[PDB]
Amino acid sequence: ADPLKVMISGAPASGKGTQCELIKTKYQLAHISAGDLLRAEIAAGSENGKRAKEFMEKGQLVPDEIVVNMVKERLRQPDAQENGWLLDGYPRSYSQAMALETLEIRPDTFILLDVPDELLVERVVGRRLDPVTGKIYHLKYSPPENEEIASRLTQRFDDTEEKVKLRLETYYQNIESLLSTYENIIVKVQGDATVDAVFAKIDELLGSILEKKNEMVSST
Amino acid sequence: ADPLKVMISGAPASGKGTQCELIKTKYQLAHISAGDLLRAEIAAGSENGKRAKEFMEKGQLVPDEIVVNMVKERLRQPDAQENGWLLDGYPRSYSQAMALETLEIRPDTFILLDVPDELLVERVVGRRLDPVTGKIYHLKYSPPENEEIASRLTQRFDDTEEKVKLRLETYYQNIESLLSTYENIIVKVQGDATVDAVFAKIDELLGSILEKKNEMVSST
Ligand SMILES: Nc1ncnc2c1ncn2[C@@H]1O[C@H](COP(=O)(O)OP(=O)(O)OP(=O)(O)OP(=O)(O)OP(=O)(O)OC[C@H]2O[C@@H](n3cnc4c(N)ncnc43)[C@H](O)[C@@H]2O)[C@@H](O)[C@H]1O
Ligand SMILES: Nc1ncnc2c1ncn2[C@@H]1O[C@H](COP(=O)(O)OP(=O)(O)OP(=O)(O)OP(=O)(O)OP(=O)(O)OC[C@H]2O[C@@H](n3cnc4c(N)ncnc43)[C@H](O)[C@@H]2O)[C@@H](O)[C@H]1O
Repeated sequence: ADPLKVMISGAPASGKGTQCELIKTKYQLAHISAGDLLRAEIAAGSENGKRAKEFMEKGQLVPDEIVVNMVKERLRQPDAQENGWLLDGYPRSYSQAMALETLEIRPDTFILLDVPDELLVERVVGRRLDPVTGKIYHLKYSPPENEEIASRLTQRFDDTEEKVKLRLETYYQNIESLLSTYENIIVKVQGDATVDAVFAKIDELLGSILEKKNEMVSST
Repeated sequence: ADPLKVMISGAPASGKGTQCELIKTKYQLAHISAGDLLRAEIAAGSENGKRAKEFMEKGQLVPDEIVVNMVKERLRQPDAQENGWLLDGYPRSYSQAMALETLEIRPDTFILLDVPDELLVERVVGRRLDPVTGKIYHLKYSPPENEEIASRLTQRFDDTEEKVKLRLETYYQNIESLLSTYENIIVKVQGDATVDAVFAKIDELLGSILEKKNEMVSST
């Protein structure tokens, strides 16, 4: 509808979660995230959680019945319809993408983070997470702000160096169908650069899209 | 009582979980484990779990009301009283140790794993865990048996290189009171050696203790 609606995706450890924080904090959008929702169910320890976890341990995609409608109902909440939605890690397969088209849910732009596979490994092996806040960190690039935060940092069960090669396969194998799907409003953004350097680009993009929509609104 | 009852402890990543598997499988004892029980409650996602986790994230000791009786009731089960019990990671403080003495619960021997702090770090940074089985692994020493097991290995949220220094403090600071407590039947076992090399020692120890107890049984 008229509120801004974005959709982001990319290979694992490219900067999806990191960028979304910046976008969210400024634009005030409702940040949805297929990855986080999955982990939340696991955290709660439900049957869906202990089911989903299995696929995530082998680097597999969690089956549609869990994901598709879990996302569905999050979009039904008011904030997403009034302020705007920001998808993250969805869709990830033809069927998933198609599910949304049948409900007339199409974004304004599709941002893909392009990162060379050679980089990824070291990005993930140093990634940390502060549970009390939710802020992403990295021991070298973007380290903790020398606070007690350093003592409360943790890591995901699936950030094993060798897991990466596996999660890469599932990735590019499926994105071929995605690009095909009416998502051709794809804006490829180079990820091999400063966290600030990348954001600036995504900001400028969203900024102009606001002008476009607003121009028609001001039909004089 | 007459069934064998052991109690093991040591600094983090010394080999407590690893050895217990060998002991358990051979001697047929009921293996209790304060660490595992805590993680199980978190896995289940209860109020106790989300409470306990906090302390475990900063490398703190979980408060007595959660631990003390959680262990209490596990010892009440039949198998522990009929076959024998094998404590692991308990007690860890004066109060905890004392709780057991008030119920006439005393072990046969107290095995302490002596490992030089200089080693520990690399032991923990390469530790993996197969969820489907519960077998401990390490990427270099005792690697996975070249099976699909390699694809389903995970890691704990608290195996951060820098966390180690913290968990070391809490450790030796409290063991001073433990040694003091009537636990002087301490058998120090050098941990800087092959997994088989260490086990052999623990086996021979338990083996003789069986002879001792059995001798009196055969009062001729
Ligand atoms: N739709 C769906 N269908 C089915 N199953 C689904 C599903 N969605 C999820 N799942 C499943 O759930 C599992 C987990 O998925 P998910 O948790 O979504 O993981 P992922 O997609 O693999 O991605 P990450 O979250 O690891 O990476 P990121 O790109 O967001 O990186 P970040 O910004 O943190 O950054 C990573 C690191 O790089 C850093 N960093 C960021 N930008 C830069 C930069 N420019 N330079 C240097 N460092 C940087 C950070 O500090 C950090 O250290 C999957 O395995 C799958 O099973
Ligand atoms: N009573 C209590 N009161 C309050 N709070 C409590 C509590 N009990 C627990 N908690 C809390 O819960 C948290 C977690 O505690 P807990 O989970 O109990 O952890 P821990 O005591 O720090 O010990 P680990 O399980 O890490 O080590 P381990 O010595 O068993 O090592 P392993 O044999 O796997 O081996 C480690 C690695 O070394 C390997 N390895 C084994 N032997 C050798 C060898 N000889 N040579 C080479 N590699 C070896 C393995 O392959 C593996 O890679 C604590 O932080 C605390 O908050």
